[PDB]
Amino acid sequence: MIIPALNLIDGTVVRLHQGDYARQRDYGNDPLPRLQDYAAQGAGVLHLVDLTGAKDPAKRQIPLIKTLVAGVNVPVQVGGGVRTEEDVAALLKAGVARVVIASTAMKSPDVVKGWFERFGAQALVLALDVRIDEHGTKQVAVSGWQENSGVSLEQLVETYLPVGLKHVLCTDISRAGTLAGSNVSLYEEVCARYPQIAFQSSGGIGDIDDIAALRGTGVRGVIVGRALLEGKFTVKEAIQCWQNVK
Ligand SMILES: NC(=O)c1ncn([C@@H]2O[C@H](COP(=O)(O)O)[C@@H](O)[C@H]2O)c1/N=C/N[C@@H]1O[C@H](COP(=O)(O)O)[C@@H](O)[C@H]1O
Repeated sequence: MIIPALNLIDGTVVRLHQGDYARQRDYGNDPLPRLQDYAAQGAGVLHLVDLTGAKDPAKRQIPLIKTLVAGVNVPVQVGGGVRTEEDVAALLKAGVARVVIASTAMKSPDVVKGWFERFGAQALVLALDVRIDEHGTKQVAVSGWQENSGVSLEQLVETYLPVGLKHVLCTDISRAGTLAGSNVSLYEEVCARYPQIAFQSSGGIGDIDDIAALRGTGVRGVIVGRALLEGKFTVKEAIQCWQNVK
């Protein structure tokens, strides 16, 4: 499924080049109508990142997120700055379908295993956003991608598989926000290694052909952010492409 994404800094829709907070482009302070148009084009799930919160969990945009989730009638997943079990509970209570977590899942595995026990694996998406080095190590980034964690994608997948891990969002950070194309080889590999996980591809989609290029990877979701903000194609066109390649 196509998963349109919005990223938010202090109420403003933005695109960050490779997630670099010093490299923003602005797309207005009206995310709700934007999402509603996505949903009207047929979007089945929507993705929101609270970039203000990912950088400083003290400054999460909790009121805005609540308004956006309540303002559409399709499932919304939300990430950025979640740190506690109470954070997760509050998002789910406000109608969020799935809570997307990266930092704390790397930093405090015993704690997050407890979250899996309380909320169930259907309610949690593990974000494993990676900088892939020259040797091929898929190093997971945390703290709004500002920190390189020293831990691989695969180590973290194996950490949570025994407590029922089912949803993983995997961004190739080098592609994020660049329109350069998504990392097809990355998803081919990880999807095959972990057929029991529903992977969401993320970062780099630049045109309809880039979506089509993912058809054989086995990913269950295709996140698209920048290309939709720039109008490279419509959500309806993206959905048509994915329906068809499947
Ligand atoms: N610096 C960052 O940009 C960043 N930092 C954290 N995140 C997300 O925050 C959440 C993790 O937050 P913590 O739990 O670590 O606080 C996860 O959702 C991470 O992906 C970040 N993700 C931002 N944007 C994503 O980048 C991709 C861009 O796609 P494109 O436009 O089509 O090219 C899409 O998946 C966008 O949603």
